[PDB]
Amino acid sequence: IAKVQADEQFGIWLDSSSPEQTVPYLWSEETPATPIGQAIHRLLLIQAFRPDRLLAMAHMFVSTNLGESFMSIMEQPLDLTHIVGTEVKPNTPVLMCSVPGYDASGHVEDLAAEQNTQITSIAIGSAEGFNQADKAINTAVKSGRWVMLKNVHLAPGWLMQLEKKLHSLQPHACFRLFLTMEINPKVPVNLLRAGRIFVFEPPPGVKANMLRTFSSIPVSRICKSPNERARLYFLLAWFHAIIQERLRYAPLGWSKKYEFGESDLRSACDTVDTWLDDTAKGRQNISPDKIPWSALKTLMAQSIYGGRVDNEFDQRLLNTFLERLFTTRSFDSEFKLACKVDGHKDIQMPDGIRREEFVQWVELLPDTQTPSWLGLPNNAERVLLTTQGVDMISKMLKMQMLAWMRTLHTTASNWLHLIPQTLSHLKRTVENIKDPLFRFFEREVKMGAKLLQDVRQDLADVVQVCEGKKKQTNYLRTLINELVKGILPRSWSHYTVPAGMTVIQWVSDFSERIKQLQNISLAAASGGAKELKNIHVCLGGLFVPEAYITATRQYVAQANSWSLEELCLEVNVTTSQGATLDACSFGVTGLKLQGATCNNNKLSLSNAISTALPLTQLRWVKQTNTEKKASVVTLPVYLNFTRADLIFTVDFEIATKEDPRSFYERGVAVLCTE
Amino acid sequence: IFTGSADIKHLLPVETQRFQSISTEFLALMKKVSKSPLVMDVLNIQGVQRSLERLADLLGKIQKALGEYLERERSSFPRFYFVGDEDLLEIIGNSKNVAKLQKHFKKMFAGVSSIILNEDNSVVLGISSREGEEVMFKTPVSITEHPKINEWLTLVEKEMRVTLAKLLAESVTEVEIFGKATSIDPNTYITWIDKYQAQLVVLSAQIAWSENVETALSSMGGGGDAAPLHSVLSNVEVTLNVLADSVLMEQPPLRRRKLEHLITELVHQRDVTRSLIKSKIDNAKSFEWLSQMRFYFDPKQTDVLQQLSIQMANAKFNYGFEYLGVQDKLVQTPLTDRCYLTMTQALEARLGGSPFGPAGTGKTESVKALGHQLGRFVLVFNCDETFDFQAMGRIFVGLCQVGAWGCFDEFNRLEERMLSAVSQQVQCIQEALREHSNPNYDKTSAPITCELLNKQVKVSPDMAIFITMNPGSNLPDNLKKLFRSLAMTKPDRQLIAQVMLYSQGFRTAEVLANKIVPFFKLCDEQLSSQSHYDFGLRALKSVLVSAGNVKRERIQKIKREKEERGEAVDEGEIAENLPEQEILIQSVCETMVPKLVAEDIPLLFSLLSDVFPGVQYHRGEMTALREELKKVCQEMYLTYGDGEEVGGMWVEKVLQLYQITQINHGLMMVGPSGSGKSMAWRVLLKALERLEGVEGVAHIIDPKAISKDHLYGTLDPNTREWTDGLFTHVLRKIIDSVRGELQKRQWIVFDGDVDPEWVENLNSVLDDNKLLTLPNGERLSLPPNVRIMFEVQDLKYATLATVSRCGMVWFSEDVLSTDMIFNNFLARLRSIPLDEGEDEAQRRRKGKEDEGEEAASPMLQIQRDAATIMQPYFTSNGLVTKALEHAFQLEHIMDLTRLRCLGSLFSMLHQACRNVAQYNANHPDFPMQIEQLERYIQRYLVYAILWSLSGDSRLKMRAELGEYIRRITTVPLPTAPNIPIIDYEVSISGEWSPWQAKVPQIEVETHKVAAPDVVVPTLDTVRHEALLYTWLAEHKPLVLCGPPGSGKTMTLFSALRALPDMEVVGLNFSSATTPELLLKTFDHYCEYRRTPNGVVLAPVQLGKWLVLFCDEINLPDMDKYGTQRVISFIRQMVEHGGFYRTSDQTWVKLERIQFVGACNPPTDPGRKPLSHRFLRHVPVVYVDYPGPASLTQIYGTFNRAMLRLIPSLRTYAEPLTAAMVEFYTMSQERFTQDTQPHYIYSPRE
Ligand SMILES: Nc1ncnc2c1ncn2[C@@H]1O[C@H](COP(=O)(O)OP(=O)(O)OP(=O)(O)O)[C@@H](O)[C@H]1O
Ligand SMILES: Nc1ncnc2c1ncn2[C@@H]1O[C@H](COP(=O)(O)OP(=O)(O)O)[C@@H](O)[C@H]1O
Ligand SMILES: Nc1ncnc2c1ncn2[C@@H]1O[C@H](COP(=O)(O)OP(=O)(O)O)[C@@H](O)[C@H]1O
Ligand SMILES: [Mg+2]
Ligand SMILES: [Mg+2]
Repeated sequence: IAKVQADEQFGIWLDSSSPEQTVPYLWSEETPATPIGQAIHRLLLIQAFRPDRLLAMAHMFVSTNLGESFMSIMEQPLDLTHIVGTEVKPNTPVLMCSVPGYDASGHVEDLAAEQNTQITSIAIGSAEGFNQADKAINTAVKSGRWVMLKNVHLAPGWLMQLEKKLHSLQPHACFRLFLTMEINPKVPVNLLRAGRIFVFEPPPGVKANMLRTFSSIPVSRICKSPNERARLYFLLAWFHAIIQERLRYAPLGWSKKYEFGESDLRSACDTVDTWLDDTAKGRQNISPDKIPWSALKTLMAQSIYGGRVDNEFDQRLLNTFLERLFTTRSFDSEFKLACKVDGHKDIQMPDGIRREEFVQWVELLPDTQTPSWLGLPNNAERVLLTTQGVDMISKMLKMQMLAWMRTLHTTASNWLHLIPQTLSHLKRTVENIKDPLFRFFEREVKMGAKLLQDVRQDLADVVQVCEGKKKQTNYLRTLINELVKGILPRSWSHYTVPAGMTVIQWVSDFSERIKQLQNISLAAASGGAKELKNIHVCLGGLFVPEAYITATRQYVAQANSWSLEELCLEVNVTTSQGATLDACSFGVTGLKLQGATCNNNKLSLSNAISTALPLTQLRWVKQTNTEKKASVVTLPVYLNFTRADLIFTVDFEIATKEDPRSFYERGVAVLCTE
Repeated sequence: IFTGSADIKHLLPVETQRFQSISTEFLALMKKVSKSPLVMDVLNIQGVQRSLERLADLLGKIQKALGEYLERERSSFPRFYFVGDEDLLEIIGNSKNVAKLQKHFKKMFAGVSSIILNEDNSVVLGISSREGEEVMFKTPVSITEHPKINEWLTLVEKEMRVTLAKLLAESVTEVEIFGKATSIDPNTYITWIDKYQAQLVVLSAQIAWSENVETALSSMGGGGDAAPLHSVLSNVEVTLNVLADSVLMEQPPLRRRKLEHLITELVHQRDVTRSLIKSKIDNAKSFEWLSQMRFYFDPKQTDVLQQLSIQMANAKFNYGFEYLGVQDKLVQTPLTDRCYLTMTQALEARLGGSPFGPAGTGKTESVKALGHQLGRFVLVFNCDETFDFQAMGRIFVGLCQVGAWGCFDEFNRLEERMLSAVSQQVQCIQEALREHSNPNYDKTSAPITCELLNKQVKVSPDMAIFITMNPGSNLPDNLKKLFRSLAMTKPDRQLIAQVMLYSQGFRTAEVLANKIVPFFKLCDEQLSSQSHYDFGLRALKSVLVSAGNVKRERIQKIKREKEERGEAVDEGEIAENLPEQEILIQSVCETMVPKLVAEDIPLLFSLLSDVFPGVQYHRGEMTALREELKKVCQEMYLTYGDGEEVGGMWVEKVLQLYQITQINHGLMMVGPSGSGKSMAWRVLLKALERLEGVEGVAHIIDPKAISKDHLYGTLDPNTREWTDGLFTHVLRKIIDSVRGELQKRQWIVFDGDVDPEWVENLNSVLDDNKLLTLPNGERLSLPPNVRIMFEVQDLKYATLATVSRCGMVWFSEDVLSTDMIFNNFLARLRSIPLDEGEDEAQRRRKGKEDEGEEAASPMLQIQRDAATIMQPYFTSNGLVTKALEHAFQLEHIMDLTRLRCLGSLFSMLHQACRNVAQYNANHPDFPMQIEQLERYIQRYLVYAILWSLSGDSRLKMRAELGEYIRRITTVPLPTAPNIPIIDYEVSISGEWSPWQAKVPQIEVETHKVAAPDVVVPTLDTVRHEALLYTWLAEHKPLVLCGPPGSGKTMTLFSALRALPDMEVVGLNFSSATTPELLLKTFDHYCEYRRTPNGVVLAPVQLGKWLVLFCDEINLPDMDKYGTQRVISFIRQMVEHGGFYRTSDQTWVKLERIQFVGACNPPTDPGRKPLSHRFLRHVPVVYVDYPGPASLTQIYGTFNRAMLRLIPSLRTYAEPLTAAMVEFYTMSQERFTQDTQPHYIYSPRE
């Protein structure tokens, strides 16, 4: 901490693109540390300072320990020849697992072609398929023939029988079995244990995605008249690549990882073919105006791709892509597929009108893809990298788990000391019962106190059993296993929490929530009912924040005698500390803005990870039939950073000249908690 | 098979003769074996084995031949694949008895439920639907010229399609001249609507609108003016105005549903036309128009099936012309527009549709609506536990052959193996369907076949399969590449309600919908979570329909009131001067208030006044039924109140129950224990009997006291004989009406918890079908007067299927105030004598007023005096109420209920009055006067409150309740400084007397010093013997609980043996205990005497009563849904005073039977806590360990008896006993059960 203030050149390293390459010396030690010690110390420094570059520091730490070229052989493409001809027993099935949506049979086909060894390929999933597979295997055992069995993941039982058969065989040296498949938990463990597993992931990259798409589509199908079909297919392939790559950066890109696969690609291609044939009537060329852009946009937004989209905002984002790409302006020579790649360069549409020119253009894409290609902000890569670093640390920690009574006892004692003791229930008064805010806060404090007593009793009993003074009941053993292994107990899950959340984070947030509830209860006791309206409550702290929004609406409707269905929410962000609250305004704290900054209640795009709103004020005003302005954008307010729970949709106004389409594409949203 | 049909022999002449020959030989062998039934004689029969192998071979062959014939019949008319083997046999065999086919038409067809036959049943004149709607055939089919079921049934189907096509053609002809007009006459429009079928009217409106829009766009493409679309929209507006004016009036239900369908369709048509006008669509080929469902009608086509084409986007279909009857039109919300677009796109590419989303969004409903819009037979497969797997391959074969759609309800809830099998079948079928899409495939000859049931089945191009999913999981891996998925995340409830209210005549439908939808959201959120709370879209639809009905009833009421006087009536004028919000709020409250718990009613009203401001609910009173309820409550000693008055909530609950009986045929009372459910429905039944003049009979049928087989009946696996179960026997007895049972109101109350085992067969009964199916095959139709009722405690183990199928009234425990229970006790004491047995019991029924019989017995006079004395203590702010409220704060070994304490207190006050009677009978010269009676009654009241409220607790907490009583009471108490008031007793004299005066220091002899039949009297012993005598003189199922070895069974035996009239039958219970044990005890120690009133179970020993000691009530194990079966049996047989037999199925009334039992604390391992419904009747006594002083006294007596043998050592009797007691206490406070489970140290040690 002292060295942080004493270094003036810290900013140039902290904001550097690759800080992990040159980590300045910031540790105090008695003797000059060895290079491995320097590597581990710099790894800790990067983890604390720039967690996004944790993977990059990790690679050099591995290079320092195990040699630079330790990870080099992974980067090179897999060589089937030596691995199949040698170091694989003929009775060991080669399990070619692949991520769903990507095949791996072509690699083996090329291997067999190069090795000039004849091979048969068999589909799996039908009875005659099983019979043909058995016959081909039996023929191959006595003839040294290679056998493919495609999509064996569909029949786990037949997989168990096939593994049992392969155990009791006398295979010929030239014989080899190739089981291509997809990642699926239904497959037997015995087959995986007795085979040389190979994982074939699709190579990331928009360019790689469009090369895969263009190779999948036959050249004859694209070459069909009119020649506008080639450009339509290129637009469709670009759109598919954009959404498939955007799936990776989740939940910023897509609110959840949808299954945008090859089936949607084929359906979209069929739709384009049918509608272009209908409109063209066989003419060699058609004007871009005459192309049914509206039909393609509607079908690709509602049925082909939007069928799997459930969230409304994801549907809006898909609509933005489809309206930006599929338009008559796309055939112009200066059409920009992506804007603001690095702030200056913009990707332009190739001028060619033939499939070969489109393939030549896509092969010429620079191998410097950034999230700005997808419309995402440039810091999305940093978020993904830091998420991967956290996951990698968690993975190694689970690895290192393979005596504990004292550790569990002291952890539980610290937790009990940290967690507050009691919650006082709100007193029911005949005057207070009519207040909707009082009713909501009463429900909150009652259920929170129930949870608090439950958790405290469980923790105290855990402390006692860790002292060897109480018996272990079934609930107790289950809870002890959950706490030891780190999984959040199912009993302490009466309110929504982010998925994959460790117990310690849950305890911290639980203590924060009970502190907030203690403050609310004290204020309610002191003021009765007036103070509950003028309290600044964090929407993240509340267990059911949508119930809080409903309570605010009910209170505004009752106080002003307006009907509840004639109220709309207006959001004003005030930076002043302790700003005055109107009779129909409620303070909100803790709201975090993602991908934008709000100044004078007016959004502006920013590259920061997140921006904290000082004091959000929710006002309920009478509904007005005035049309929404063109500079007004609707932002979701997700409960947590997973963007899996929607609570309410606020409205905000755009600053200067900023396109709301960019706001939709950048994933701008409000989070109750960070 | 060959005896249950008459035509079966004709169809299979070789087979029937073959079986007949087999049957003759088999009957000969049966007679031969009957002559010599001995096994050795059986094995010595000459060549029996060869003939038997021949019989087995031949029987298998004919069974196979029969299967082959059934398969041929199914393949020759595809729709038989939808109906089972036995029903197939019934249809094929009852050719002459055509009237027996009417009950299977609802499975083969969609809306066809019957066939209109000729006078002699030889010509099928037409088709009748489920609603009574009929279609008349253009060319009726003749059974005479086509005797085979196959041919004439196929001709029925074909010519039904033909007549529907012709009807639609002429309907379009009429609706064209309807459309080309600026003003339509309502009379001719209503004539057109009535004269044609609902489906056909809807299709005609759709065709007319589509052709008008097409012509308008075609003219616009050449002209460039928007006038034609404006004209079309104006015509639609005029038609909607006419329809609203018509639906505001009074219409028959069929015409009313047709009007509703037409309004729902024309609203969507108007919305589409407005969108087209706003978008400025000029050419007819624009996708802004092509995206909508368009209908093209060409009567010039020779084939009727190809006459009509339905096209939207790229996909184009042909109307299947399946006759659907009066289905439920869907609103066509934009979410359903997305559904239609996605599903038609999927079918155009030959992919099945798989909508997914949360329940209630309208997935399967939207799929069914899409199928009905194309006129395709659509089946919905409920994927719940009511899953018919074995016949589903046949169903898929039928779908392939006939061209009917098939939709699953929730495909994920299938078990893994069923899921995999159905997935494989669906994958094969979908691959066969996709094979239709190959451009290179020849269309002239397209024999597309699919592998199903190990055979090739032709797959019709028109058939499709939909798999409805629900995340939280996803489609199976093999079906992921063949199905187009759609997200049904949220229906647009606002437009749902707006359109449906506009169809009900509500002028201000938009505001009402925008209010009602968020109100239902608030009801779902704010209100406490309950299992029976239904706030989905279906409940909203039902509420809106009820609101429309209420508005029409108000309009009719106003019209009749005006016609009674001398003013004219205008329907529009009345409708305009009518508050719609009040009608809607009344409908919502009537539908939803009874289902709510007590605390949620103020929440409902707060939310409802918030959303609907300034409007109020006026309760609809029923003055006649109100007076009848008051009279009946007065008759049987109940407290009656109106509105806010005491008892008003209970009467409101009874009125709600009456409304539910009027509306629904099945209903539930889901109030907690001791809430007044039984009394509520009893008083309602008797009030209805006294008002309507129809005698009411109730059949309380406990569902868990007997097994499911004993309840529904079981069929013999060998002889195929059918035995009627209890419920089935009751229903059959009502249906037969040998004694005019159809003229009487039958209420089948179950009075037991509901779990998804014995309610599975009741699901068909609770449906709208009102039919009961049996394993034998008989179908029992529920009579209109039969009302299935459930009187349960909670709904913790009840499926949503049975809850949603029946109305419900929630009887919150706040309904039964303690004041009315006190009033009931006081009235019963003041009227019903206790010394009476069989006499003075029916005479109460004989006496409407009981005039002249006031001083019938001195018992009545003394209990009236006693009640007058104790009246100032049973008021609202009385001693007993405050004591009960305080004791609720106190903790008890068993969970505490108000009515348990109140019943115990009432029983001991009854014993007090009986003691007064005994003293009066023993003192004829000086009877007890008012002053002494008052002293004794007050003292015994304090004693009884103390022993009833704290009788379940331990010692120092009993003293706590005693000191509470002392500081709250005014009656004088014992003046001793430091003694518990529970230690004191009340003698016949007013003053108290310590229990120690009745604890003699007896001297046991040398022998039997530790014999089991030795009870040294102690304080606890004498108190408990007195309490046992008090609670056995009332003949209650008394229960004693305490730590093992405390002395429960011993003190019970000692108290019971003092009465030489009861013999104890010790019964030891455990986890394997069943009511069968009680049945064996009954048929061993008792007999079923056939009293003319009814079958009576009485002990063999006349004059002596029977007590059944149940040693461990708790040990009988809770089922997987709780509620121990033997406990429920005991509850039924102590509350209703009888039980139902398992052989005769008749009511058996007990006589001279008691059910005194013992227990252990529920905190001990393996002690299942008792249900409140059983604990309510039974008093509970805490028999704790004797403690130091009692142990010293008893075992000092025992040691003196010991050392009397050795005269020298008798001087050490008391030191030795003191040593024993101290060592025992130290051991007991040292080895706690926490260290080891076997460290219990009872006085048995
Ligand atoms: N309206 C009333 N006025 C006075 N006393 C009443 C009233 N309703 C019920 N009681 C008394 O309270 C008792 C409880 O009512 P009831 O027997 O109908 O309850 P229940 O709901 O069937 O009970 P459980 O669910 O525990 O089996 C009645 O037996 C009667 O003594
Ligand atoms: N668009 C709609 N118009 C009218 N009613 C609807 C609509 N969507 C759903 N509903 C109602 O909601 C209920 C949903 O039931 P159902 O569709 O059978 O189950 P699920 O919604 O789980 O598929 C239906 O009873 C239906 O009446
Ligand atoms: N006041 C008493 N008079 C006589 N025996 C007593 C007394 N108090 C306790 N006991 C002894 O305590 C024992 C009680 O055991 P018991 O009631 O049979 O246990 P459980 O109720 O579990 O069957 C008896 O064996 C009896 O000898
Ligand atoms: Mg459903
Ligand atoms: Mg009852």
